[PDB]
Amino acid sequence: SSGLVPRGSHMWIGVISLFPEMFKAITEFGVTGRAVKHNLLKVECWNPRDFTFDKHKTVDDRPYGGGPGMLMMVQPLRDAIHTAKAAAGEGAKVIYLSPQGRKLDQGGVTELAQNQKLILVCGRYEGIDERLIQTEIDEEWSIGDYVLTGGELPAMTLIDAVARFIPGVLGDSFADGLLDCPHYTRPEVLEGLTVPPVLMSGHHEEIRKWRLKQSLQRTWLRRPELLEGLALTDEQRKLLKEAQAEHN
Amino acid sequence: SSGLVPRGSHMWIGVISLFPEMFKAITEFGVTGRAVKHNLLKVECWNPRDFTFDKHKTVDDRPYGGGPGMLMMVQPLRDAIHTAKAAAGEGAKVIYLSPQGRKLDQGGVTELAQNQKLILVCGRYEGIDERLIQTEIDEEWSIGDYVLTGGELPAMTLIDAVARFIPGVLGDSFADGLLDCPHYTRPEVLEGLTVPPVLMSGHHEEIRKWRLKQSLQRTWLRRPELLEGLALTDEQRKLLKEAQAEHN
Ligand SMILES: NCc1ccc(Cn2ccc3cc(C(N)=O)cnc32)cc1
Ligand SMILES: NCc1ccc(Cn2ccc3cc(C(N)=O)cnc32)cc1
Repeated sequence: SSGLVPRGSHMWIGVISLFPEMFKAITEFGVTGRAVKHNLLKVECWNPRDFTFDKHKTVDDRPYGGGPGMLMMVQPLRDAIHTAKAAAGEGAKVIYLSPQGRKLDQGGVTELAQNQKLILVCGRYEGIDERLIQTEIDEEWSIGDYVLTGGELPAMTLIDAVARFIPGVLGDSFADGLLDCPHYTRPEVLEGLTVPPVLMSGHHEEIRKWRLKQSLQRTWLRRPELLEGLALTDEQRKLLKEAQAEHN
Repeated sequence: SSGLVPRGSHMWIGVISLFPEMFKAITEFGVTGRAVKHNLLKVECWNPRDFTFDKHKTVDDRPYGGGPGMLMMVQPLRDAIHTAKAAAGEGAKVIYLSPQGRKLDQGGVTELAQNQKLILVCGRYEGIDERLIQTEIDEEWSIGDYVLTGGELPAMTLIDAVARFIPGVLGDSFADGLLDCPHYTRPEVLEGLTVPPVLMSGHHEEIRKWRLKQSLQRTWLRRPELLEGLALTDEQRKLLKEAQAEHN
């Protein structure tokens, strides 16, 4: 592999999925597409269908104890995992995406971004055998408290979020642990609604302060619990107090 | 439109995205692919690139007040939105995906699933003008407290999660508000690890109770805060107490 782009901190991400072609949504488009093309980011997929030996290529199996749903068939999933780890070498941490996992947040994205090598195991049906979690999975993660039709979109979300921490991928994110300020672009006036004059002012320091005050007001009004995790700066305590006083 | 599949509660979801081909990950594969093919689910995309008039088809614009990033250019995004609403008719609620939004959870998925018609607006760059949120967006939602390279994966996650609530899409999800029990499938013994005998027992009622006890133990050990939102049943208080006593 070759090219001119500093790829010092490049990431390799293996994927186990019955729907590998879904990952085209991240590998062929936009910033993540650029990361793949410039060898900042490598996503390599294995399909458990390819690790079957029966005529029909069965990748699901019946739960012990009855139930409504299927699970991922152990042998083809176990084999796909073992092939991904052999390709990867020492180091590669294996992640199972599931709703039973550690809740992903940006802090967790930056821990996950320290790994040079991830293997993301995508579950379909009602999930995978507990013994494979025990013996093959380093960490279980959720992207959030909702149920989806498989692990692919969780895995794609994880990939995109860690890719942003790869130096060179971007061309800030929960700046200061707060929600973002309002943004404006052209035109000056839109449906009789105008851009805050301060943003037209040219004064970078009065603009820094307006954005920070707005972030604090917006975190306060919508996600108060996010303030509780922060030791606010003296400036931040002052702008928050002010925004609260202009509310009342 | 035609076919034999009861589509009583069918959903129509408009999408505004500069990368419409990303939505192929949900419309051409698996359960969501089946929903689209059987007319349970319709995803229709508009690209703001198509609503440009300049030679180069500019879809980004400079923030007022300076900054590192671009925003979505207002005119082509505003026009794409207005075309999606005209196609949709009365009713269609417009959603902006962003980290500043209401946090998605399964409860929120079932509120969102009541709409027969959604329009999902996907932001790229540092986001969209505040005046369009004011005048075009009914609701702002986050899939979680992490920053991504655009709204597409959030929008795809939202679509997949609401699709599951469309009668006929599936072939339970935070059953009882708890994490899932362990599952097992073949083989009986795997790396010297065996399936809980109870799951082999045939006794449906002793199995119901083991799964529920395990859900409560697993919610307790990993997501205690999820218990606080619940009024547990008498049976649930009893199985939780027992699991806590077998821990200590
Ligand atoms: N038996 C219950 C059941 C669990 C999981 C699924 C699908 N699914 C797979 C991986 C994953 C992650 C998430 C998330 N929140 O990360 C959600 N759904 C997921 C379906 C049924
Ligand atoms: N200026 C800050 C900034 C905000 C948003 C993005 C990308 N992005 C668009 C929509 C969206 C939803 C989420 C989520 N959590 O739903 C995350 N990122 C998203 C990039 C920078």
